[PDB]
Parts: sequence; structure tokens; C-alpha cells
Amino acid sequence: RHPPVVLVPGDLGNQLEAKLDKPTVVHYLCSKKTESYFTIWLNLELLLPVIIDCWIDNIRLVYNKTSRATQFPDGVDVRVPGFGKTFSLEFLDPSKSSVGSYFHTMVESLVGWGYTRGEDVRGAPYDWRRAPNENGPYFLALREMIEEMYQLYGGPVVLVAHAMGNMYTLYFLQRQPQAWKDKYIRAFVSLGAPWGGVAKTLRVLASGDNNRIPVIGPLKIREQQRSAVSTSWLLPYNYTWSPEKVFVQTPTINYTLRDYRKFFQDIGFEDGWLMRQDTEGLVEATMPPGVQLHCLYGTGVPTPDSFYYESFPDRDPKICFGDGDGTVNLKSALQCQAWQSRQEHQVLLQELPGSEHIEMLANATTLAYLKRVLLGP
Ligand SMILES: *[C@@H]1O[C@H](CO)[C@@H](O)[C@H](O)[C@H]1NC(C)=O
Ligand SMILES: *[C@@H]1O[C@H](CO)[C@@H](O)[C@H](O)[C@H]1NC(C)=O
Ligand SMILES: *[C@@H]1O[C@H](CO)[C@@H](O)[C@H](O)[C@H]1NC(C)=O
Ligand SMILES: *[C@@H]1O[C@H](CO)[C@@H](O)[C@H](O)[C@H]1NC(C)=O
Repeated sequence: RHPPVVLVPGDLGNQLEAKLDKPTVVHYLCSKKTESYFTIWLNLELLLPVIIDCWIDNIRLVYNKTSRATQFPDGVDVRVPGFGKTFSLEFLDPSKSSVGSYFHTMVESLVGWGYTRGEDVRGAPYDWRRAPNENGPYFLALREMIEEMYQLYGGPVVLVAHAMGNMYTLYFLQRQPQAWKDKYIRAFVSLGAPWGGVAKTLRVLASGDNNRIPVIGPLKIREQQRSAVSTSWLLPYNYTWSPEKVFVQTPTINYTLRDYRKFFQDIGFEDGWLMRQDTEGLVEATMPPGVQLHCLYGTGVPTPDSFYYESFPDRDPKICFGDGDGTVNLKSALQCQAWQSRQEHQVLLQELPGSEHIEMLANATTLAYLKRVLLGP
């Protein structure tokens, strides 16, 4: 009898749905109203050039300087479907196209080992545009789901998290009493955790990143990417990187992680600084989760490290690459080492050489490791 499993996805890592009754639109071809919720991520037909402005106008967040919190635009609601199920993390596109295949391979493996979707394997999707401080209801639901699974399946749960989901999970665990964790959590499997931030966030905020949707212009998509609090939350931290490391070079000025205030001024996005101040303290840099932890990190994949702009910030930069999994810098991934001596439960590090950030979820070596955690040797 295997332990129950909860899957926690990363940024862009689950479906999102929206419903509209807007006072105004950015152009005539945008819908003001929808009769039902529709899939806003991932739905390829919404990301065509004509209609991308409509999508941006609906999926952007509004930052309120007074409340220091985000809001949806007027007349837009966004929901997270499939909480407690797996469909919305298995496939990002409900057409089930391979372009959106995310947790599917892993869930198929779990089911082959005797798990049942929605029962002893459940997903914990969330609004990944936000940081954990504005996802309180999610954490309550997660705690309840874990307790339910413990009761139903007769033992403590294994959390398996990918990318930013790891930081969501750490935030959650840092806030639960040790006695609760000792009873209800069997282990935490961390895949590709950006503990110390990722360097590519600088380029995203400055000049946009359209690599996920290449037919769209980077300056257009930048509007949405800046609006997501999670982007500013994952700027490089000084517990991983040197305060003297230059992340952005231009012909006249450098930006290090001690220069974020100037950076946000200079790219014309002052709200980003406020978001960073709101979020930089959320995850305690050094406090370990207090559960058995398996830290899996990819290496040997060129990963954005720093950027040179000939023209700043409205032209794409030249990119300098360092080590990591293609998205998460190796330095960020390695914050676990420090936790080894700071908690009693074991912290196991596992290098995955040549394993790319998303591919690691469907990789046979990753799955073999998970099998050993769940089923024994
Ligand atoms: C910002 O929040 C304050 C207090 O909650 C509220 O008075 C105001 O309506 C908000 N501003 C916007 C533009 O929604
Ligand atoms: C590390 O980061 C924070 C600022 O957000 C601060 O508490 C601490 O003093 C910093 N240390 C530096 C810049 O050396
Ligand atoms: C910016 O970076 C370069 C090193 O790349 C350094 O010489 C220069 O002094 C830095 N800017 C400031 C204000 O120190
Ligand atoms: C899976 O990960 C291993 C290391 O863990 C890596 O060497 C291998 O190339 C990966 N598989 C694929 C298909 O890339």
C-alpha cells in the first residue's frame, strides 16, 4: 500500500478559466461579456495576433498601491479548475495536445503503479499569477485535502512539487506546526526549485519573453508578464547570489540585485518595486521545511544568467548563459545544502545531469527516483 500523493505545479502549470462582464474593451474585436467560464490558459486560439490584446486585457493583474494587493480587471473573474483532480495539471491545453503535456506522463506512471486519479493522487493547482500571500484559500484547501487523504488512505502524504510550486509548498510548510507535519507529511519531493530566484526574470520584466508563444511580440506580452506578482517575487535573492553580480548591462549602467529600485524606475514599472517589497520576505530564506526532503535539480543545460542591452529596455538583449536546467540557475537550486544541518529530518540532494526544467517531469530517471520514494527499494 503506497502513500497518497499531492502534486503542486509551477508557474503556467495549471489551467485557468475566466468569465467576463466588462465595462469596456481595448478594441472592437474583444468580447465584453461571456455567458460561461472559458479556458484562458492554455488556449491557443486566444493567442493569435488579432486577439492577443483581448487576452492580455483579461489575464493581466491590476496592482493597487493603497491596499498593496492585486485585483482582477473590472468585470473579470478568474478561477482555478480541477482542485483535487489531475486533469488541469496533466494537460495545460484541454485539447490535450502534446504542447501542453505537463504532469501527464508522471500521472500515467503513478496510475500504472496502482494510484487512482482524484483519490490517492490529487492535484493542487492555484492562481500562479499571484504570490502565496494572496492565495490563502488555496492553502486552507490544501491542508484539508491532505488531512482527508491521510484519513482515507491510512498514512502520511508525499508532496511532489515542480518549479515555483516548491516555493508555494515551502511557504505552506513553514506555516504549519511541526506536530502537524510529523503526522501528515511523509516526504517532500522537490523538482527544479527556484529557491533563490531565477535570473531570467530581469529580462522578462525589462523587455518581455515570448519564448513560450513566439508568434507574439515580446513588448506586447511583457505587459502581462509584468502584471503577474510571481515574476517580481522570483527576482534573484542575496542569499544565493552575490550583491555585486551584474544581471543587466547597458552601455551606460549596470544593474545588480542591490539596484532593483532603480531598475524598476528605469524600465518604467514602479509597481514592480512595490510588488517585490510585498513578497521578498514571504519565504524564510533559511528555515527548512521540517520534513524529509528530496531535492532534485537539473544541470548541464544552458540557463540565462545575465543580459546585455544595446538599447534598453525596448529591444531584446544578448544573453549570457550559466549552469542549471534551462530556467532555474544552478545556484538557486542549491539552497537545500544549507538546510541539511538545520533540520533533523533527512535532506537528500539528487543531481539530474542533462535534465531540462519541464522535461524532468516525464523523464524515466525522475520517475525511477519517485518510485523508490513511494514504493521502497
Ligand atoms: C485600492 O484599494 C482601496 C482600499 O481597499 C480602495 O479604496 C480602492 O478602491 C482601490 N483602488 C482601485 C483602483 O481599485
Ligand atoms: C539581503 O536582502 C535584504 C533586503 O531585501 C536585507 O534584509 C539584507 O540586509 C540584505 N543583505 C545585503 C544587501 O547585503
Ligand atoms: C556597473 O558595472 C561595472 C562592472 O561591470 C562597474 O565598473 C560600474 O562601476 C558599475 N556601476 C556602478 C554605479 O557602480
Ligand atoms: C533524463 O535525465 C537524465 C539525468 O537524470 C539525463 O541524463 C537524460 O538525458 C534525461 N532524458 C532525456 C530524454 O533527456
